[PDB]
Amino acid sequence: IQRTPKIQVYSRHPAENGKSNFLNCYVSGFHPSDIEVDLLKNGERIEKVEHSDLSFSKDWSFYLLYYTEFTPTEKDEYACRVNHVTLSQPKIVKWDR
Amino acid sequence: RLFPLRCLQISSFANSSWTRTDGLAWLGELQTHSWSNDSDTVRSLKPWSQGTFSDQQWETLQHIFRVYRSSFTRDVKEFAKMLRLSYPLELQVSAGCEVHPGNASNNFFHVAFQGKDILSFQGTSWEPTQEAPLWVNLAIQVLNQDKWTRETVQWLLNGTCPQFVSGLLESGKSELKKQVKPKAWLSRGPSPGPGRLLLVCHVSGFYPKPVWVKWMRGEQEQQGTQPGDILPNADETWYLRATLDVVAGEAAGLSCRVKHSSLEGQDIVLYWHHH
Amino acid sequence: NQVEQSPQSLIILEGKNCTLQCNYTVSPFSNLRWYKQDTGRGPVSLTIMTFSENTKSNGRYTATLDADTKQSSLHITASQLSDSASYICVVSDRGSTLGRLYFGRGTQLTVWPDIQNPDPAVYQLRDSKSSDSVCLFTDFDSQTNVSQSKDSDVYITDKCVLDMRSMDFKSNSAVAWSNKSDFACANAFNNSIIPEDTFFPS
Amino acid sequence: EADIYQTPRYLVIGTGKKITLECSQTMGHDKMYWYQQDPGMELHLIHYSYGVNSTEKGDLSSESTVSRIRTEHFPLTLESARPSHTSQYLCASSGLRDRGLYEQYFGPGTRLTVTEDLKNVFPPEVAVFEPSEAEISHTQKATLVCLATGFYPDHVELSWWVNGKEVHSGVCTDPQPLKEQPALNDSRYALSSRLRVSATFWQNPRNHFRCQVQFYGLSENDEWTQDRAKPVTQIVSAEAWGRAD
Ligand SMILES: CCCCCCCCCCCCCCCCCCCCCCCCCC(=O)N[C@@H](CO[C@H]1O[C@H](CO)[C@H](O)[C@H](O)[C@H]1O)[C@H](O)[C@H](O)CCCCCCCCCCCCCC
Ligand SMILES: *[C@H]1O[C@H](CO)[C@@H](O[C@@H]2O[C@H](CO)[C@@H](O)[C@H](O)[C@@H]2O)[C@H](O)[C@H]1NC(C)=O
Ligand SMILES: *[C@@H]1O[C@H](CO)[C@@H](O)[C@H](O)[C@H]1NC(C)=O
Ligand SMILES: [Mg+2]
Repeated sequence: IQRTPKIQVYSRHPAENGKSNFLNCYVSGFHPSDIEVDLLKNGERIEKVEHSDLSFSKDWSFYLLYYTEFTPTEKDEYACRVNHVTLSQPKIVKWDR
Repeated sequence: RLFPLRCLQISSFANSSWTRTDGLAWLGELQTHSWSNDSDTVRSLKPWSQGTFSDQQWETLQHIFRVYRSSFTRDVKEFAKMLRLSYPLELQVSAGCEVHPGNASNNFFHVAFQGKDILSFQGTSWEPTQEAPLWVNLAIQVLNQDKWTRETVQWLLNGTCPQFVSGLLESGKSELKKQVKPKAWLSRGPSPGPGRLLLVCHVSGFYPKPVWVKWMRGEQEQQGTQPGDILPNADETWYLRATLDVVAGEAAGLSCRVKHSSLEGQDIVLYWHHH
Repeated sequence: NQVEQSPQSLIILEGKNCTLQCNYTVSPFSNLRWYKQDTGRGPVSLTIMTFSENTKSNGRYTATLDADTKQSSLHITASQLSDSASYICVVSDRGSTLGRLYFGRGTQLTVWPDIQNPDPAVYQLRDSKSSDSVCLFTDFDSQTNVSQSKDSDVYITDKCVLDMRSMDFKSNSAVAWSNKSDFACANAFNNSIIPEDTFFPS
Repeated sequence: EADIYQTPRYLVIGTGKKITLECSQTMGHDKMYWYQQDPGMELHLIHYSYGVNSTEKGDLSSESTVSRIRTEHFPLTLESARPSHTSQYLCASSGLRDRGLYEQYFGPGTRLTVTEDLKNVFPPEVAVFEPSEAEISHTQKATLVCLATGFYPDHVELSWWVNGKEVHSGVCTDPQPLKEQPALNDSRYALSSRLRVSATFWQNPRNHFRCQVQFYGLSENDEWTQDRAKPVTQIVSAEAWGRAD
């Protein structure tokens, strides 16, 4: 354990209910590389998720982009869940409108 | 106006029996290659990932990377016995070059252990970093015994890399200087007050990475505007979130300004509140 | 094992050329070494070669290498008696000290004298300061083999070659003795394949 | 080869007792090795080292331990001697040589025999047997035969000395000493050698022939409680003068 993950959750396009979009989670500033990142819909793991190749920045800290295609609605809540050695428990960051 | 090739390696040793080595290559901001632990070869991510290099020349590198991976893994394991280092172990490599205008090119081969620089390849030989622990000396001693490897690293850094990047720079010309225009919208974040408002200017869909975004009242900048990290989209475009925590109310007469190269100085202006 | 040597053992006459083989599956490959090890001694280094080298010499020892077929051989020119040793093939996977050394099993080479004029004869030597012995089977060629004793009280030795350098003359000899006073040199090498025309003393 | 040492060259010790084999080197090579080799068999790596306080285990399993407290010393220890430790033990170093390659340097080796009791240790008796007359009138050559009998362990060096000078010509000694009683576990051994000189050289009364057997046995630190002389490391000789008639 050395560096704690920084998590940022955002959409590709401005969110419009009923209109297809992409949900992005960007986890960064972490070390070591062993990490678990999950995209949640209503608190449950989305299985159809793609991710970029684990990479690192100039300071050697790691970063990952997780993403999925999705259609946002009014009552569907979306989040990103990360477990990592630096965390006492998994960290959830909700997607804000 | 420059495009370094960065070959990046992540290697993880959980115990003496469990490891993985993955890698990737970036030409500037674009990822040109991928290399997973479970793959036989390095993967070409763009149609132009090979540059001007022939199939046989590419295969030569393929075999080199193949031998390098298995040999690295074992050398680290044996170093661990020698230097009495406890698992888990984290090793990273940043290697590559950049071709400069005219003639010159600088190159680099840096390695990190548990997140910190320990040694690099300088000229002909392995050199510890200034603040590396003493055990690093012991590894340098043994690494610097291997004449073939020291020469091979020289050949790759001084010869292969600069030749390669020259072929990539030519072969990806269009994709490298490509322009994609951004799209911007405003929103209202969680209230930091009362009676304070959190204003958010979103910019997404721009390429390439360099960009300028700031909140403004007329022609004056709002010192206090916190720009975010420039965030990756899946389609290799970028996203940004500039915030401003302002009292009231006024302003009101406040404007987010976006400057990109897309987009020939015809800035995207958005006024609060038009969202 | 990732290093195999052929043959396991071989027996040759002096003044002959012979070739010992070595095959390896070791990778990556840095260098291959040949060692001569005389029974009761440490291995002595004959040659070391890297992938870029196809031949190396050290006196009457010539090592060749073919990196494509991961194959080496040691050619011994004009074999002499002192070449009787174990020959060891060893490959290294690192150009540094951090790597493994892979040892072949070893090839045991025996070099016997090519006895030109054989006068095979058993003899009886008197004891210098004690009475009353030793039977000397001598001057046989390298075709004749000496079998050991069945009886516990009879002692038969293996054949041994002496080199009379000045006279340029080599000869095999084997020694039999016993405690029992009845013991006779005529029955000494009875369990061995003696030649027919073998001389006996009186 | 010449810059790596092992003491003692030969070692005999009782079962249960502690054993330490000395390996040293005057060079400053970090990388060092211990091998075990039973006669005829291959070289088994039992320990290796990258420098001081490095003591890694080799390919072959072993109850021996090593210590690397100095660059130049690599002592091997067996805390409790048992008969199965009877073998040859070879020390080695690695460092640069005539080219840009790191090569092995092997020490001379140590021969160890673990016996049940030290009362089993005996020095050789030596006799010289004088040439058969039938040989001299038939071949015109004379063979002198030397016999070393009743020794244990088989830690022996034989040489012929003609007129006070050691000779190698027309000489040969059995590679292996044989067992006098091939059924007993700590059987005594016998060894023979032949020295062959011309009929002329034998018949001269002035000529002196000595068969010498260097026996390796016990030392000052070994305990001895039996009435017979302590079988320490010693030379035993037999001699014969040239005879015309
Ligand atoms: C490098 C830039 C060139 C790239 C050009 C563009 C390519 C296209 C882009 C695709 C890139 C994909 C991402 C891959 C990123 C990985 C970058 C690493 C560069 C590859 C280095 C190649 C080294 C080749 C030498 C090698 O493999 N050595 C091997 C084999 O050598 C053996 O076999 C040889 C013949 O096969 C000889 O016989 C040799 O004497 C013997 O010892 C040797 O074993 C080396 O030690 C391996 C490691 C080398 C780097 C170690 C540096 C860090 C180590 C410090 C760790 C400290 C430990 C703390 C616990
Ligand atoms: C990543 O890739 C490594 C090299 O292929 C894997 O190591 C292999 O593991 C297998 C066991 O099935 C061995 O038989 C083989 O020799 C090699 O050691 C490694 O396991 C793999 N790691 C992950 C994350 O699966
Ligand atoms: C080492 O690796 C993994 C933990 O990542 C574990 O499942 C395995 O059992 C560990 N122990 C071993 C193989 O020694
Ligand atoms: Mg040193």
